Amino acid sequence: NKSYKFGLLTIGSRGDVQPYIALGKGLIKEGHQVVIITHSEFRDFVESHGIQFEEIAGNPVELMSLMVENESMNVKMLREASSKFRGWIDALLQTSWEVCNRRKFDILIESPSAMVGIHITEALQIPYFRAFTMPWTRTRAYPHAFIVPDQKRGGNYNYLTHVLFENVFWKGISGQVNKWRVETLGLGKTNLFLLQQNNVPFLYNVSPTIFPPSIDFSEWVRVTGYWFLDDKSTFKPPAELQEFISEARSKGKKLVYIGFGSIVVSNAKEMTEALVEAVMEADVYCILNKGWSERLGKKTEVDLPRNILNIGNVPHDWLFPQVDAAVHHGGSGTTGASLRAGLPTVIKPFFGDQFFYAGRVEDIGVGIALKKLNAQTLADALKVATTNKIMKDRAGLIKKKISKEDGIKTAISAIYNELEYARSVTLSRVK
Amino acid sequence: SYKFGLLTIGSRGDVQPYIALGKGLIKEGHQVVIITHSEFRDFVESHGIQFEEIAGNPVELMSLMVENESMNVKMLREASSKFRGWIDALLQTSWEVCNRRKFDILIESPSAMVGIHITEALQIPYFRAFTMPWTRTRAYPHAFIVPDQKRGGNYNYLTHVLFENVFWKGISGQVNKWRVETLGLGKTNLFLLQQNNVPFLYNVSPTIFPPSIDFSEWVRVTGYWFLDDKSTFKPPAELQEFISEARSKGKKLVYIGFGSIVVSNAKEMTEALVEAVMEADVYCILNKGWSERLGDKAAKDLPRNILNIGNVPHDWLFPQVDAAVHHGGSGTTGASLRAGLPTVIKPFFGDQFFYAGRVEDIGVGIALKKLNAQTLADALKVATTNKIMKDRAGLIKKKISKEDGIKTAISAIYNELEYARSVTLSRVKTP
Ligand SMILES: O=c1ccn([C@@H]2O[C@H](COP(=O)(O)OP(=O)(O)O[C@H]3O[C@H](CO)[C@@H](O)[C@H](O)[C@H]3O)[C@@H](O)[C@H]2O)c(=O)[nH]1
Ligand SMILES: O=c1ccn([C@@H]2O[C@H](COP(=O)(O)OP(=O)(O)O[C@H]3O[C@H](CO)[C@@H](O)[C@H](O)[C@H]3O)[C@@H](O)[C@H]2O)c(=O)[nH]1
Repeated sequence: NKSYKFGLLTIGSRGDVQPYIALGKGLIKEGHQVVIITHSEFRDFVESHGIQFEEIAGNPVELMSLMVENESMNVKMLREASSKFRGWIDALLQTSWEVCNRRKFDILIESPSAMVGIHITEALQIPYFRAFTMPWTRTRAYPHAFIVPDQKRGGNYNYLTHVLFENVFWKGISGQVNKWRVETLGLGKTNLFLLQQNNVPFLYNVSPTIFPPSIDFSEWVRVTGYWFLDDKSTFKPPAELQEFISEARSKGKKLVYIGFGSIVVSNAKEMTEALVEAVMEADVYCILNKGWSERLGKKTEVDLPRNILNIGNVPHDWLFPQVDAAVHHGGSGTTGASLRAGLPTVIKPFFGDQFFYAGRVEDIGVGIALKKLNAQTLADALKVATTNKIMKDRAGLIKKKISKEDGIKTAISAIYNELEYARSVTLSRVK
Repeated sequence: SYKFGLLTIGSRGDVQPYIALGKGLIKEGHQVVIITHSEFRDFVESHGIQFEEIAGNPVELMSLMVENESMNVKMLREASSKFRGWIDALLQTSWEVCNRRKFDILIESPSAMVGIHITEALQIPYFRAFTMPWTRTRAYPHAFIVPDQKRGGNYNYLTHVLFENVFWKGISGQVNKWRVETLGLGKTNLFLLQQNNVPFLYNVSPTIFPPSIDFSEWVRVTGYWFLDDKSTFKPPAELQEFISEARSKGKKLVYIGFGSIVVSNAKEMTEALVEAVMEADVYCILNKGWSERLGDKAAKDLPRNILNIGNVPHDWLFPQVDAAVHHGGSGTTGASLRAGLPTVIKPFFGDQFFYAGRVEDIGVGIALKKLNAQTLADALKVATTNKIMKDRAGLIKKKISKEDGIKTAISAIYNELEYARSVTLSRVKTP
């Protein structure tokens, strides 16, 4: 409608930040001003795409670091973890308020894992939107992203996981948040009843093919489509990668990507050896994007054969159309990239919403959820994913449906259509 | 001579071990009352133990958790109100019993919630007893927060801290009202309760649940408390003929029974079991308890090699079969391990996931992730023919048979009694 200053706020990893870059670029092209508010590590990434950056604390790697490496006695580790956690929350609260209160955004869009947005927008009296890539609103259709059961349960169970999560999350931070609300933001104390979080317009930046809206979604909870960044333009592929791909094809071998993102594992070399053995057993060429290790870190430890190339990060929109299947961790964005390219997809989930997407790929018939990762289960899965016609057709159909979605345009329309509602929701919390 | 109150809520598996312990205490010259739901009166009294009724039967809550598609804001209000009424009835009935009976010592399953408060009001020694991981430790995750696959010790420890906080804060409003209005105490919180001080009896074998070096000296893994009903059981003719037929035909004989569960499609599950049993070419004693709603199909159709029987005492039946497939309930797992059976576990809820992993880890059985005709057929083949697994099951039988859980628990009670008194008094208001 007219030129607004957006603040787009998120914490987490690349997959929390990249969709906001895509949305930010789209908003800039609609005439608006955009600041992405996230961790220092992502400044160059954000600025390389023409978006303004502001730093906040709240980097979850800091918390993961204490769960892996702290090896003091039990109660000491717990005290040290609680204190680090409390200090990390405090820094997130204080840095996010300092940015927002200085910049005077017209509109704030936030991932709700960042916690601060509903309070900050109340203090500044501005429209507020949530956006996220995993189930996070009350519904019977899907369990909460962090409480996915081993196998599907009924709708009341799913609904109750959301109620439990919202209560655990709030009550875990409510002491610190209410102190900050009172001492710093100038507000009164709040609780779940006053926050009415389920009133806030919510943008699920995922395809409705994988995450269809549920019969019980509110009107302002919208599944927009993935917010794809499109980095194939400007990517200059290194020679080794081009030669490897051409060699696979010249030799008539199937070509697979394997990559589990960043993870910490018990035995790095054993995992690598099981992947190598699996790739040898299934007669395949493998583009490997290793990010596992015993400590946070330093990639390839053992002698890899001719049919395996350890490459860094390569933009998936360039690579995925050229391979026959992909094996990955089921991260929301990575799943979007494999589905967008019509790849049969093997997922080995490790944490959180990866379990959600692993089940969804199996349910939609486009891939296989690995329970156990070893040389045999992966070799079987690689055989099915590179030869099963039904699965390839289902992956093709999903590719077709995703190509007709335009998640960014849908999300921007949703913002314009919901702006006045979003303002009204904020103002209802003002006393 | 002491007057023991043994207090528990839940199902038969929560009550049966206390019967066994109660009989042992009576033979040591003590008095025993078991305090649980009306449904178990006949069971308790048939074994010569005194019974007192309390409310708090989790079946009442299961209704709302396990219905399909009712959940929404209004249903959640009705569910909260029902939950609050259920808690209140448990609180009031348990206080009425304990305050009238004046036990010298209370031993409680901590899922019952009330014991730590009641013993503080009456100033008596308090013990906990339970059959799944419930004390802070790095060695095991909390029973209700078992990860998909093993994580590190810091992760395990933190699941216990999270669980303790969630459980307490879920009930603390109502418990504190009752503490003040009814018990005559002040309000409390997790910090004041110091729950990890309380002497704790894990009534499970240390072969399946070995103590960790980080277990406090008052946390004891005693061995299972077995009831032993084989000598009174008169097998019906159909069962005898079936057992004799399996053996005369040289077929392996398996028990399959998942207890009481609510599933999405009852007939499909039954058909997958039938197909699996045919493929493995075994004879199956089936104890069906699954249905689409809590209303009763122990009935089902079945071929000659499958016999639907009711409940049969497992200490009679498990010695007569070659393997067992079950849900991994703590008591049922103890019965299959005690009998030296290779054990297939398909977990559904809670601590079943803990025991499923433990049987796989000690090499006596297989954990099913997915239950279908193929996974079960493969598992039934391994469980009835793998020599290594049968040997390992025999060795575990030997280790269990050398434990005397009852005698160990009674000694632990006498050895920790003064400490148990002291822990209660530290919570008590100094006059
Ligand atoms: O070599 C690479 C690696 C990644 N990507 C892209 O980068 C994004 C990664 O997204 P995602 O898989 O969502 O991010 P991760 O940071 O890898 O995953 C974490 O963050 C996600 C969003 O919070 C969660 O879904 C995951 O469970 C969590 O592990 C996607 O667009 C990928 O296609 C590439 O183009 N090339
Ligand atoms: O036909 C039968 C059925 C049961 N039993 C015995 O009854 C007890 C049942 O114990 P358990 O499996 O502990 O009880 P359930 O009530 O089936 O299981 C619930 O309660 C347990 C203890 O709280 C939890 O470990 C389980 O996860 C939960 O499902 C065991 O000793 C069995 O051997 C028999 O002898 N014959």
